[PDB]
Order: sequence, then C-alpha cells, then structure tokens
Amino acid sequence: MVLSEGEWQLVLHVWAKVEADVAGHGQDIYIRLFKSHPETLEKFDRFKHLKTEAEMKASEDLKKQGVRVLTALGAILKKKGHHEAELKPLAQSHATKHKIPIKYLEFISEAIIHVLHSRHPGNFGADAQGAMNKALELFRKDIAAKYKELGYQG
Ligand code: HEM
Ligand SMILES: [O-]
Repeated sequence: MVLSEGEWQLVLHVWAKVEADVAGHGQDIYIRLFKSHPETLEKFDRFKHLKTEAEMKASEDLKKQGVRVLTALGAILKKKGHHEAELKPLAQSHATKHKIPIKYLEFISEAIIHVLHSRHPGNFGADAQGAMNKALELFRKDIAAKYKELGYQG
C-alpha cells in the first residue's frame, strides 16, 4: 500500500508532539500495552516481573526502552515508506531474538493509537488517526513480509 504526502504530513505533525517528551509517551504506551494485552509483557525478560502500573512508571530501564522503540519507529515514519534499511535489523531481531508475533505488533499499534488519541486531540482527529493507522499497517505489512523471508511465521 502507499500513503499520500498529505497522509504522511498528518503522521509527522502528531509525531512532532510526541517528540516534545518521547520518554513520557513511551511509558504511557507500554503501560497501555501491558494492561490491555498482559501476555506481551512475558516477552520481555528484563521487565516481565513488573506487577503494577506504578512499578512500570518507576522503571528507569523500561523508560529507556520506550525511548529506543519510539525513536526507531519515528525514524521509520520519517522515511515515509522508504524504510527498507531500517526494517532489516528490526525484523531480524524481532523474528529471531525476541520472537514477536505480528499479532503483538498489532497490539502495540493499538496502544500507540490509544495514547495519541488521548494526549493529542489537537493533532489526532479522525483524518490524522486514519493516516497513522495506515502508516502502522504499512510498517506491519512490510515487517511481516520480512519475517517470512527470514523464516518466521509471525
Ligand atoms: C512499533 C513496534 C516496535 C518497535 C519499533 C520496536 C523497536 C525495538 C528496538 C529498537 C529494540 C532494541 C534493539 C533490538 O533488539 O532490535 C527493541 C527491543 C525489544 N523489543 Fe521491540 N519494538 C517494537 C515492538 C515490540 C513488541 C510489540 C514487543 C513484544 C510484545 C517487542 C519486544 C522487544 C523485546 C523483548 C526487546 C528487547 C528489550 C530489552 O532489551 O529488554 N518489541 N524493540
Ligand atoms: O520494544
């Protein structure tokens, strides 16, 4: 699939607000993912012991992880679909090292949309949410194809 430039601009205008405080947005996204789909926390060997939202919020390592994840995703979005180089290493680590099914990529995509809808009504109206869903679907579609090339079902 292919996004229009207008759609990419709606994605990048909300991402500019995320970048005001990437750490805080990453904590909210993880808290939402782990609360909504608790099975996903089991994939993180360093964090799977966390029991409550308060513990998740206080984890300096989880906060650092969130920054890494949103910064990598932000670099993919800024390529506006020309993200083959960025997707290579990520697909390899997520298929082979971490073993993250496509379904769990759908769960984190849902969590990102939920947090942007909550924090950024000014830049996350219906058209902008639609454009971000398209961008994240494109990301998952391209990751899934790479998973298959790498020998992972997903
Ligand atoms: C937007 C989708 C995602 C992005 C951009 C992303 C990005 C990253 C990056 C950049 C790293 C560090 C380098 C690497 O190992 O590749 C990482 C590590 C990791 N990712 Fe993801 N990730 C995503 C989704 C997920 C999901 C949904 C899960 C699990 C349910 C997951 C599980 C992990 C784990 C377990 C690690 C190792 C963390 C640690 O060092 O403790 N990832 N991810
Ligand atoms: O992650």
